[PDB]
Amino acid sequence: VLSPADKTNVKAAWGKVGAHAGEYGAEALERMFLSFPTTKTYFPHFDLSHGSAQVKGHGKKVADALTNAVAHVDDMPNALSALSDLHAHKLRVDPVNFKLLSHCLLVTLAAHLPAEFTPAVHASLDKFLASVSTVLTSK
Amino acid sequence: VLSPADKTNVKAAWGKVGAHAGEYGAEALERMFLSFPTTKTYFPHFDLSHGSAQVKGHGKKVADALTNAVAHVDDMPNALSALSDLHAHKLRVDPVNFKLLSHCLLVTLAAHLPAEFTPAVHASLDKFLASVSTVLTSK
Amino acid sequence: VHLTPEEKSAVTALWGKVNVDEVGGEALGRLLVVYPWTQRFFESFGDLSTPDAVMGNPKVKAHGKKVLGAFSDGLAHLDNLKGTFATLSELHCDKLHVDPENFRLLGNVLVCVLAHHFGKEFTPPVQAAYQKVVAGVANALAHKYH
Amino acid sequence: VHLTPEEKSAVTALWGKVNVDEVGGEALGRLLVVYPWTQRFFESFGDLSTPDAVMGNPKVKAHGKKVLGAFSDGLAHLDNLKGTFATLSELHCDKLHVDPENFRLLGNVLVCVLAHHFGKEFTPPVQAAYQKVVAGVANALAHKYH
Ligand code: HEM
Ligand code: HEM
Ligand code: HEM
Ligand code: HEM
Repeated sequence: VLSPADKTNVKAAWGKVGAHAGEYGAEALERMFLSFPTTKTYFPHFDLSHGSAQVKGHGKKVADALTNAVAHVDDMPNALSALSDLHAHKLRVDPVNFKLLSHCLLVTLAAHLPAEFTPAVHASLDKFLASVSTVLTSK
Repeated sequence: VLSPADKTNVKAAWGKVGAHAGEYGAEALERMFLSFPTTKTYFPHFDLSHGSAQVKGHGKKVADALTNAVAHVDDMPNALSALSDLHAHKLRVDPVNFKLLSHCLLVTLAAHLPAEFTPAVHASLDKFLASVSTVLTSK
Repeated sequence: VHLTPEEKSAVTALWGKVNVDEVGGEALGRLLVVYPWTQRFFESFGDLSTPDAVMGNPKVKAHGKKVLGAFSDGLAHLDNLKGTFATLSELHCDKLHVDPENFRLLGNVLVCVLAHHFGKEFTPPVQAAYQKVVAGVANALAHKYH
Repeated sequence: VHLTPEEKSAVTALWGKVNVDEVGGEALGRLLVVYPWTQRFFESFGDLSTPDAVMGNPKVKAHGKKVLGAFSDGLAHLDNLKGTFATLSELHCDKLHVDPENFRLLGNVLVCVLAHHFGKEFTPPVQAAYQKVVAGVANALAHKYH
């Protein structure tokens, strides 16, 4: 489970992201599409080029999901229930790909929050994204 | 989560393993040690040769853990709490290795229960062992 | 992928007894049932809504035949799996974009099918040899990612 | 592991700016802190009980210097990683029995350290080039398993 220190760390790192949440989610998706091209196939109706309004809009959706998970960290299976259905049933997302996006979210936070991305907060964020990934693959 | 059908399938497959549970756990461990030699390093104080009394005794321990999980399938985190602490904190078991032993447990069941190991029951067993592995890696 | 002669012996002797019209379809079907995200690559096969629908689907059996033939091809060329699987690697990696973790999964599912079909004869040493084989195949199929 | 010249360019230019006395130690420490099962292989290093204790451990810094040196080695022989890493593969696979998934993890942790240290400069294209690199290194270090 996420410890009290993990929940504190995650909350604090997210607090520093501020209104950049949407932009950082877009950047994480771009990092994943470029670094792990196999993931691109899940978005054939997207233009994945840099500056894509569709990647921008989706990055905000993703960030908002993660923020809802942070806000309901003690109740994530419930909070993310509908997204778990979507990702397993309709989209059939390979579980490997949650590891790839989680890593790209970490890289994005590290590139943008030098003071906050300490080894401890990096550990807490990895456990948080792993927890989100476990829920999203639960169905 | 495990569906009602998954719970039924796992229950029934376990029912047919019967008093061979301890033996099958020992065989799964042997299959793992031979197939995935990296796992051997977790048991330096064990003789891992065929017919080892120590592999036999540990297979029963493992089978009893899985039977407790089957019996408390709706409460696995609590039922397996003490074992989750043991595996993450003291033993520091690499999470990859739970995948390897789960596979070997499936192979052992398939080799012994030809009538019960249908594609559906195979799917349910894989989900059950994945759920056990998630708990055992949760700390 | 170095099999000892004892490993080679264990592998080839069991393989001669495999029903090559059926086992590849059994493995592909189980892959689709156990790991349902793989159904994303096989939407053209039609009804996959239930395990029975999957295992009795004629497209599944027919395509599984070709899959097993590639395993059979690899078993003949253990010393050059890279070469044997180059064409399939381009297909699966550059064209299909299948994550290579799923090559490992199919190999493990094949191993479960062999265990199911051969029982006690699928001894732990025989398994350990087959694990070297399905690892070698997955690695060669993934070479266009490496 | 074929990098395009633009990929090679992005990789080499950033790497020249890397503090080679520090970055390998940052990466190894984070590995031990983020993936604590890896501490199994480093019990001789002493106090690993807290993140501060790990990051400040002199043996962590010292050993990470050698690890980074091997990465630097691989960056020089990108088109022959298997040969460069043969001895380390023997060590990590035959002697240490480290599961190769942890080679992937250390490579991803290194990438996180580079992002942390270079910020904006660690662009998504630069990352994608580094991912090809750390993937190639892990695959070469795992060759003794393949
Ligand atoms: C951190 C983990 C993830 C989160 C929080 C997340 C979040 C979301 C959300 C909130 C939506 C709904 C968008 C909407 O309603 O308009 C969505 C849709 C979607 N997700 Fe994810 N996701 C995650 C992981 C992934 C991964 C790893 C993949 C594939 C590689 C993926 C592929 C998709 C696709 C294809 C859609 C449908 C997009 C569309 O058609 O507009 N997701 N995701
Ligand atoms: C299906 C998943 C697993 C189950 C149900 C399980 C169960 C158990 C149980 C019940 C014990 C306690 C034995 C006792 O009290 O004497 C134990 C100990 C242990 N487990 Fe597991 N385990 C699992 C996975 C693993 C894996 C994957 C590894 C390593 C590859 C591992 C390594 C160990 C070790 C080294 C011990 C201590 C053995 C000793 O020193 O006597 N376990 N496990
Ligand atoms: C060891 C693993 C695998 C082997 C040996 C294998 C073998 C084959 C073979 C022999 C073909 C026929 C190619 C032809 O028509 O010439 C094929 C096609 C195909 N494979 Fe696999 N395969 C493997 C894994 C996978 C996995 C895991 C997936 C997806 C989850 C996948 C998706 C496909 C698809 C979609 C096709 C049809 C491609 C087309 O006709 O355009 N393969 N594979
Ligand atoms: C990309 C991945 C890795 C690289 C490039 C790397 C590099 C190195 C290097 C250069 C050495 C020094 C060998 C010598 O003294 O000649 C070493 C030693 C060692 N590595 Fe790694 N390493 C990697 C991954 C890992 C991982 C993931 C683990 C465990 C979690 C590990 C465990 C060890 C241990 C225990 C030693 C000391 C061996 C001894 O002195 O006997 N390595 N590694």
